[PDB]
Amino acid sequence: IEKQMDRVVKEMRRQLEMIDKLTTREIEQVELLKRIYDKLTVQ
Amino acid sequence: IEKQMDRVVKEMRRQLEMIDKLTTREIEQVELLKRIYDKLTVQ
Amino acid sequence: IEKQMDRVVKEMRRQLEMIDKLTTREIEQVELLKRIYDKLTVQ
Amino acid sequence: IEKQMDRVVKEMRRQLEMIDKLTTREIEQVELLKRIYDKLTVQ
Ligand SMILES: [Ca+2]
Repeated sequence: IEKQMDRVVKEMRRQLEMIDKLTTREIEQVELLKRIYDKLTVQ
Repeated sequence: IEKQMDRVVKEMRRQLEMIDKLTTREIEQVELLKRIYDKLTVQ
Repeated sequence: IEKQMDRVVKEMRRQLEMIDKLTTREIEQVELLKRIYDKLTVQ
Repeated sequence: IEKQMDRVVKEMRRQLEMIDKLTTREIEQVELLKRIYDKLTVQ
């Protein structure tokens, strides 16, 4: 089962890269949302 | 392969923690989007 | 290793529930974004 | 447990496919947010 075990490890590494993408894009999104909100509110 | 299995388990819980934080931040985005929409809706 | 194998399966089931949440929240977000965009554009 | 291992592998790739589609949709959100911001920025 060491072959399948290796597949699992490779999939997890692939999953991580995807989670990192989601994590960084989320940050950009919320930061943009806050700016948009500010453009529509009294300052 | 008990060493590998164990590693998979650790990594999974680590990535689940990242996905968890991600779901919480998405909730902030949805809430912020609703506030933006209201600022654009005749009240 | 059947014990650790079971932990893996349980973590994956937990991961799925989280991915479903992200998936549905994303839909709500984009739908709201499109509406907001429409409120700011010629119609 | 080769049956379980195999199952884990299948499920992982299935969930990775869902995360994959998720990352693509986030890109649409970021792009849509930039367009909304510009509609609010003196051009
Ligand atoms: Ca989002």
